[PDB]
Amino acid sequence: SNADDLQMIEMHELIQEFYYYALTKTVEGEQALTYLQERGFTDALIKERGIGFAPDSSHFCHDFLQKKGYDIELAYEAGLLSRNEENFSYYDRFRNRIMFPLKNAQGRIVGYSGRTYTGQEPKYLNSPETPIFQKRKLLYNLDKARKSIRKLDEIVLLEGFMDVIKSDTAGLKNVVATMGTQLSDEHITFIRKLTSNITLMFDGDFAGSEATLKTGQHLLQQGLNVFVIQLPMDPDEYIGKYGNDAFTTFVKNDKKSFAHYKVSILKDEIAHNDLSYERYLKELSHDISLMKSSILQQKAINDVAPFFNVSPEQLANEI
Repeated sequence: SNADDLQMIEMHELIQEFYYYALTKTVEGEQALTYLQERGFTDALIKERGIGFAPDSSHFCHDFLQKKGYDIELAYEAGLLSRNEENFSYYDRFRNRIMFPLKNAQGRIVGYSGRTYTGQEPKYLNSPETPIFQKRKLLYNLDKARKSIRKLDEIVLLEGFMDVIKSDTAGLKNVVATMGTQLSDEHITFIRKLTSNITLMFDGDFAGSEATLKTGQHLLQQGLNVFVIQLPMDPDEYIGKYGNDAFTTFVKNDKKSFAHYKVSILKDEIAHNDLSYERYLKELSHDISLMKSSILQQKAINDVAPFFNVSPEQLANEI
C-alpha cells in the first residue's frame, strides 16, 4: 500500500541520519571515514550526498527502527533487515559498509548501496527489490540531474553510481547510472521524455566496449540519438590524473555518433576479414538508416565510408 511505501521511505531517511553520524563522528566509523577521505571524498561531498557508515553489530538498524516503533517485518520487506530461516529472527542486512543513499526520481531515499572498505565481497551490496526500490526503474542521480539534462538536452549514462558521483563533483552534472543492471525499457521510456540525446561513457576496457555496443545499438533502434565518449581508464582515474577541467574538457571535445564509434572498434576486423567486411557494411548501413537526425546521418556516412574504402555516395546508395 501507499501507506506502507511511505513508512519504508521514512525508515530509510531516518536511518540515514544515524548512518551519517556513525561515519563522521563515531569511533567505529573512523576507519571508513579516513578511507573515503584518502580517496578524494571531502567532508562537503560526504555531507552533500549523505554518505554514512553501517556498524558491524548486526542489530544497529534493527534496534533503531524498533525503538522508533516500526514493524520489523516491514523493515525486512523494505530491504533494511535480513531474516534467519532457522531462527526466524531478524538482523541488519548492511554491516560494516559505507552507505550510499539511493534516491528515487523524486529525491526520496528508497534504498542503499553498501560498499566494503576492507576488501570483502560483494564489494557493493545493494538493497534488494522492494515496493519502493526497483533497479529496472531507478536511475542513480536522476532527481539531481534532471534540470541539467533538460537544459542541455542531453543525458550521460555511466557504468556505475560511483562514476556518477566522481563525475558530478568534477562538473559533469547531466549524468546518471543504473544500479549494476542493463538499461531497461522502463529506463529508456523515462529518458526519452527528458531528451532524445544520450551519451555513453562506459569503462575503457573490452567489457565496457561490448556493453557500449549492446546498449548503444538498442538505444539507436529505439529511435534515440546515441553518442559515445571514449576514455584513453575510468572517470576517477582520468580526473585524478589531469584534474576536473581537463576531464570536462575531454568530454566536451570528443563525442562521436554511435555509428562512427562502432566502425572504429570494428576497424581492424573489417580490414582483414572480407566476410566481416561485408557483414559490417550491411550492419553500419542499417545502423545509419536508423538515425532520425538527417544532419548527423549525413555526417555519419562521411565518417564511416572511409573505413570500408568506399565513397560517401556509394555508402549513401547502400543505405
